[PDB]
Amino acid sequence: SGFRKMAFPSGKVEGCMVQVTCGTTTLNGLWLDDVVYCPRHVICTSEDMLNPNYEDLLIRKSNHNFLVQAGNVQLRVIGHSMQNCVLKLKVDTANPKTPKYKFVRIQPGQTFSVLACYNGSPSGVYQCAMRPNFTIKGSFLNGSCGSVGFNIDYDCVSFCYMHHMELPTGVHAGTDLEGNFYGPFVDRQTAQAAGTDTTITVNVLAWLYAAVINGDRWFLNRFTTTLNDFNLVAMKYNYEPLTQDHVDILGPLSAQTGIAVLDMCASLKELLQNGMNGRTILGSALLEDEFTPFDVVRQCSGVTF
Amino acid sequence: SGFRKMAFPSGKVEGCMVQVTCGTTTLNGLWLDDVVYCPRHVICTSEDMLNPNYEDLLIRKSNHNFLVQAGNVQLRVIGHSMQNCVLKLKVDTANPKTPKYKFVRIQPGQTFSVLACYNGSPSGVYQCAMRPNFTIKGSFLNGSCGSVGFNIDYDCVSFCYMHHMELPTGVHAGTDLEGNFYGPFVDRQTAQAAGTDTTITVNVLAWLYAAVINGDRWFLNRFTTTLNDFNLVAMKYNYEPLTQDHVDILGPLSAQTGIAVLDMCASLKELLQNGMNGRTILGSALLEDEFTPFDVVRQCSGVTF
Ligand SMILES: CNC(=O)CN1C(=O)c2ccc(Cl)cc2[C@H](C(=O)Nc2cncc3cc(S(C)(=O)=O)ccc23)[C@H]1C
Ligand SMILES: CNC(=O)CN1C(=O)c2ccc(Cl)cc2[C@H](C(=O)Nc2cncc3cc(S(C)(=O)=O)ccc23)[C@H]1C
Ligand SMILES: [Cl-]
Repeated sequence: SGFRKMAFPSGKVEGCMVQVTCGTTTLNGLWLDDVVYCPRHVICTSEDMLNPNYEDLLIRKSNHNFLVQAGNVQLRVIGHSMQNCVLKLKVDTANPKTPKYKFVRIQPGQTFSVLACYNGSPSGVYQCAMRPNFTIKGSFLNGSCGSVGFNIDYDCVSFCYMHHMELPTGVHAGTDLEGNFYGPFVDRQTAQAAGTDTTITVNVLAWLYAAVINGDRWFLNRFTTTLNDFNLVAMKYNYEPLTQDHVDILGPLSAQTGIAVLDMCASLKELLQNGMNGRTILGSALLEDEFTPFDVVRQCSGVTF
Repeated sequence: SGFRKMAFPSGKVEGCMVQVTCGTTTLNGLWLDDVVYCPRHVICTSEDMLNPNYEDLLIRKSNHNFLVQAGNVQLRVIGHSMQNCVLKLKVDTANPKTPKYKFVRIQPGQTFSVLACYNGSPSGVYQCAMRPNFTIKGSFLNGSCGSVGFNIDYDCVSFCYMHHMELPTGVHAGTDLEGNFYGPFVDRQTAQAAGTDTTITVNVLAWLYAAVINGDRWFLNRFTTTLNDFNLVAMKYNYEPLTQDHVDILGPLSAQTGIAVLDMCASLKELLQNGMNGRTILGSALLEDEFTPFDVVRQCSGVTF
């Protein structure tokens, strides 16, 4: 019993974190096999950040301009290349702690663990979700760039995020491990803002199924809804539209609890109208949207209470 | 910016988790040097759990009755002894991944990271606090016994909790690594219940300082109060008494924000007496009490391990 925002064990990722320095700039790098991956803005000074010409800044660099430190050992850089907004530093030593891994690009609503790092040294681990506006609500200070997001389903590490920046509202933006940003963001210190965010409807529904699995049914009702009527109401509360794909994805949780997806949708409609009236759901007074259908199945028992 | 329930990086602990099996019972063990630590109820059958005589159950066992598995390698047990509610299995191999460590007993209100394990294999990491009633609000299924709680200071892992059981309300109970239970609990399947819980006042105040650091000040007011007047207010809402020690501990956060502790107490008095009035603090509609003053400072400073 119980339900917590749970992160994956971070050990396989801690063994890959290194420190990357280029002149006066220091950030984190991910060391996999004989390559260190890091944000390309490590080659920028504070002046360069407004309109950097990365191709022109990079051509002026040699391998010895990059200092890579793995623990207390200096790694030797023997090559460098840029791929989108990521810098790839070829080093002379393959990481003996390289786990089994893949690079995956996630969609909004998907969750992942973040290993926050400073100076190549891990400080903490927390669970996150890619928001519908492609930002993440992380906890990051200066020096955290290069920190990564990941999932570890089975023994394989799927790296999905590399941290690049913090926006004026305090939320975070970054890229996949191929250097493609999530969202319409650029690695420039220019006027950038997160678009209006929305609630991840399929995740709130999944978390309502988790509450039912843990023995809480006070929020259920005798009503149902059509998918379109649910969306017409939900969007009035800034909730993302629920698609037929989301309904299919909720199938297993619907069968485990005996509650049809459109029946749980009616309960969500009523919760939005009434609030909780002094009650909580899984220890929360708000409707939680950072647990996916897959996360609930992963954490909860297969036997409903 | 940002504020998340953050756990310590779990790598140093993952390298110590093993599977312990005695007959038909399987749970997790902590392998440090040449000793495996696990709950003593691993020697019990379902019938024994009702009224076990552990010294008598243990005397009937030999070393080969215990199967210890570290990954896919079987460890050989060469000795066994009991210390309170923990079983200590002497093995023929010292753990080469043994980190620098200490066994520490924590007080209610203190937080720690939990590495949830099943069959000696880590599945997740989350943060929680030792409640004033000595239970923890964890997330644990069958097979999780032997999972451990810990903190990290530099390179030293301080093990503070070993998981033993789930109470009927879904909350959890366990021991320190010396086998002494936290709370008035016993390791048998008898009528046991969590006592009435209270809110950790010093932690709520710390989290209010974290909200101010992150730019949220709506709850601030011109008023102040005394420790004596605020403690009458705290007693009425099932909040733990605030002591002069708690006030001294909040000193650094008070100086960083410019808000006196009794001044922040006047804000909490008003939040308790009137609620949030539709507003949230750090994305929560409830007053959060599972962040200590030290957790707030560590997360708002970037301390690494
Ligand atoms: C908030 N940003 C800044 O003050 C300046 N700034 C940028 O705007 C920027 C733009 C594009 C890129 Cl690719 C990189 C950056 C950097 C950036 O955003 N780095 C950070 C990342 N994560 C977390 C942070 C947190 C902080 S804070 C405000 O908590 O001290 C401060 C910088 C943090 C720097 C140069
Ligand atoms: C809820 N437990 C039970 O029904 C029976 N029960 C005990 O009462 C007990 C008493 C003293 C000790 Cl030292 C040990 C236990 C065990 C225990 O509590 N083990 C578990 C630990 N953590 C989490 C769990 C979660 C579950 S569940 C409800 O998710 O299936 C099921 C057992 C979980 C077992 C035998
Ligand atoms: Cl995805």
